[PDB]
Amino acid sequence: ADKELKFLVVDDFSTMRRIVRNLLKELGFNNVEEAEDGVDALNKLQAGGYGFVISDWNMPNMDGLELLKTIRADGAMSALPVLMVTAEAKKENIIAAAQAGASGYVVKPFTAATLEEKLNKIFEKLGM
Amino acid sequence: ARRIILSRLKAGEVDLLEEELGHLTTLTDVVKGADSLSAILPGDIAEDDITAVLCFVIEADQITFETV
Ligand SMILES: [Mn+2]
Repeated sequence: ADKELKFLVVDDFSTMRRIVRNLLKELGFNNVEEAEDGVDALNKLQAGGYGFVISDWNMPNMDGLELLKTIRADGAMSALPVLMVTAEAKKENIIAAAQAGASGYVVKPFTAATLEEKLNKIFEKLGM
Repeated sequence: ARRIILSRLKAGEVDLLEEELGHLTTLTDVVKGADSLSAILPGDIAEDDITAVLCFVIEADQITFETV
């Protein structure tokens, strides 16, 4: 996967947003932008040129499931890879993620090795 | 009840997929083969939902469902 691939980290808490960014840097990814919620994310995606979205589940205005759904139904970024970050491997939440078209899900707190595993499975799965 | 069968799994995938199945339902008669995993599903979860979940890891063609 191209190391200058552009990431968008979406979370309502600035600390988690920073953690994820540092983790992506530990993995050799430095082209990263942040967003505070679903709405803010859709707005930033408009700029285009994004190759990856990592998003949290719980957020005001627009949560992660809704952001994912909007991404998928958007004919111009419809195939953009999206990794859902969740605080619990909850049965009902994992199905929703799967059916909504998520590229995968990861339970926080997560490690850098876990993230790499998650990224590679998605890259591999999409021939990246 | 019904039977699920998972094939051509790589190293680690048997445990990983057993756990993944855990989060979604209660499995009985679990059989952990070297690169395969089979089990009896209670029926409380729609099969399509399962496929969608396991596909976070494997491919659909590696998943099969059948009556016991
Ligand atoms: Mn949150």
